[PDB]
Amino acid sequence: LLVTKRDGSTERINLDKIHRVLDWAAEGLHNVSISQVELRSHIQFYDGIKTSDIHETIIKAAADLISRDAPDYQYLAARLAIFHLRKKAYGQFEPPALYDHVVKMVEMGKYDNHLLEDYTEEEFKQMDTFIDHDRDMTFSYAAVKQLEGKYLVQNRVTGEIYESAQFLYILVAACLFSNYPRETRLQYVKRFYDAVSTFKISLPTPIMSGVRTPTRQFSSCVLIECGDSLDSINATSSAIVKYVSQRAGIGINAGRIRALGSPIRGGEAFHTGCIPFYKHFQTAVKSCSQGGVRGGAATLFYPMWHLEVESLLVLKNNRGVEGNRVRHMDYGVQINKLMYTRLLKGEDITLFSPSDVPGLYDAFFADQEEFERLYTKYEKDDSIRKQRVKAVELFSLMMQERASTGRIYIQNVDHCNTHSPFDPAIAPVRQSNLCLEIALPTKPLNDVNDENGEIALCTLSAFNLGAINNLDELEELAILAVRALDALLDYQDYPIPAAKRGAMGRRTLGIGVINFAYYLAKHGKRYSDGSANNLTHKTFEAIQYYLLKASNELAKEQGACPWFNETTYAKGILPIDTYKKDLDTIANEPLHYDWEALRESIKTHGLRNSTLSALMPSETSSQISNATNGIEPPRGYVSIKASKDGILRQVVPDYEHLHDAYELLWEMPGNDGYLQLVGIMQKFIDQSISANTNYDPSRFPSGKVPMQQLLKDLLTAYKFGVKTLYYQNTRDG
Amino acid sequence: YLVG
Amino acid sequence: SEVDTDDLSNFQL
Ligand SMILES: Cc1cn([C@H]2C[C@H](O)[C@@H](COP(=O)(O)OP(=O)(O)OP(=O)(O)O)O2)c(=O)[nH]c1=O
Repeated sequence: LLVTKRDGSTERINLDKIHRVLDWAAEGLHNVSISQVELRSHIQFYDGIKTSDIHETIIKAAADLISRDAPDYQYLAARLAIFHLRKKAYGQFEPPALYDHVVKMVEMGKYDNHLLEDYTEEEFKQMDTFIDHDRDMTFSYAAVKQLEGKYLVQNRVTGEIYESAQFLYILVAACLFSNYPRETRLQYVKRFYDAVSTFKISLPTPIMSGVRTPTRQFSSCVLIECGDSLDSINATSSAIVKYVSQRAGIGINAGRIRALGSPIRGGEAFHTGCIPFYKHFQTAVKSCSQGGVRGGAATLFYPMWHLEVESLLVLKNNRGVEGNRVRHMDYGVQINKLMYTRLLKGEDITLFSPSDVPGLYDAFFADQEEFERLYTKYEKDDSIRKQRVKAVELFSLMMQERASTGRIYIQNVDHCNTHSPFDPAIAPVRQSNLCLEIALPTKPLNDVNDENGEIALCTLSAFNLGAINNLDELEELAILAVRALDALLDYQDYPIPAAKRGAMGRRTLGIGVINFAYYLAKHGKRYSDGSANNLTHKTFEAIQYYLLKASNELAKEQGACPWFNETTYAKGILPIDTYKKDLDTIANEPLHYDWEALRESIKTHGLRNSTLSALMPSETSSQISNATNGIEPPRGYVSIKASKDGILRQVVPDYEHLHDAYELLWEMPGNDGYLQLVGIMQKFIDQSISANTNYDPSRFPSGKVPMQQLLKDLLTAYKFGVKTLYYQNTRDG
Repeated sequence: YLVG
Repeated sequence: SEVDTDDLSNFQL
């Protein structure tokens, strides 16, 4: 009795239609009860009930029963939501024909017109045959919510949703491979499509939500290195404002800015401090947020020997004068072998202003021998202004602040340049990005449009380790992944000249993995005992091998990147030749691939891309594919997330058979197991990893994490060649 | 190949 | 915040 439709015209309720819909959705699921759902939603029905509401109600009801004991509610809820969205976009369950759709969308100005220019009507007709609209039924409720929330093309004001998952995927493919010769184009299109729609390859949000639409902005994070000059500060700041406006995460290197008290122009003026400028970089970053809060994240880097280091370290400590506080930015302290050595011998650390010690800053990253040489020399030189601190106090203060906030990050510069793809003398890595996984070379700007500056970019993607059956499937995946990302660099726009320079010069990529924990659980391994060490060595060998292979093949076809000659790769040096030698004591897995045959091929034909792998965290991307986040172990068997439409629940993949194989985050006794796996991964990764450190106060006497243990874990990490250190989770149930 |  | 240098000293970077 009495329902109202979308035109707002009354029809009577037919309660068996609803039933059928539910009945259909439940197909193949175990432990879901249609009755249960009917009961909980029928009671909320009323005369004059809009149809849309009817769907919302059953969806929610189904969704509210998601649990560890009945995980298939995830799919029952999802399908019902897929169905609803189908009707919401097309007016019927059946999606229109690709061509008609594109045409309409192009006319409405939601899709790029170039699509109709690049592909013929017949071509679209061919693509349509690839599409399998039934793949939409494999999504999990949490995934569908992400899709509906930030991927699908819609009108945010009105709430109209214009497309469905499969069209997204096929058109993303079409755009990325649109310049390919007609004799291969569509073969790639299909292959890519299959890879991404069956969750083998995962793509970042910017790409998924934008590629196929009129926009050209697709980079998520940027790296800017700032010079020690008002001209360069200004330029830097300008760049940041440009990039944060396009929702990009920023990574700033402000280590060269001189110290407070330092002489300016002669003796005519004395420097004011770095603080004042850091505050100015903060305002730049938050320039396009609501008030000065929402969005725009940045991570600032500085050497640990900077003269102002003690004032920089406590920039987040809430308890202090506003004047000496830059609270809304994360910081990365740069450390090298010498610094740790001073700590172990219990000696002192000498702090200097970059300006007063010629050649020290450069040596710090590029040559440890020379760094040491100059560092000692300047220590004695009495003319140099300097200040001594106990190694132990400095380290303690940093760890303290790291522990308190969890946002004081570490970057081992020496490791970053001794075991990298680049030659430190020509292009050293001197900073990282927001989430500490990118390591690329940068050169400071002297103006926003300065053509000789360099700004690195994050071009990302990831392999789903839960979706491949054997490591030899990576060969194909690598081919698609490297090829679509390489084409994207030539497709997207570059606001600042310096960002285009690096992008075209070196064509750098950052491909990592998702579902690592689940993958280990399937193989019956755990993080903390070292049982996964040899499997992880074997897995990451394959990944890096096939990525390098794919880039090399592309190089033959389209030519190596212009600045390929600055890489170590160009001099016949591979990741297996420069890794930290202590790794040999924690893993004996042998190399299964022909690295020598590849060594030659790279030397001869070069690489299309200078960097290929990087292990980034991934919240959104993992949800769509119902997977565990990046390499991290899951916090619990059910994840909870709040939304306007209700509480979102997502159950770990294959809980039903693997609940006992999983090792949850706080089940680990310590950080050793994880830290070793991280180090083993770094042997083959071209760039860096977003490694975390986790501590549970309940396992310590009096609920207080010992300083002895924080330094212990810090040194361990360095010993196994870890390049960077991200969050520090300190559990508080 | 390798640029030239 | 208690730190022992000796226990670290023997560590091999
Ligand atoms: C001019 C000026 C610079 N600075 C800082 C900003 C930069 O860190 C640094 C240099 O910026 P600039 O003085 O703009 O650059 P410079 O190349 O002229 O350096 P110098 O005077 O030694 O030849 O000094 C101040 O703190 N206050 C000032 O009044």
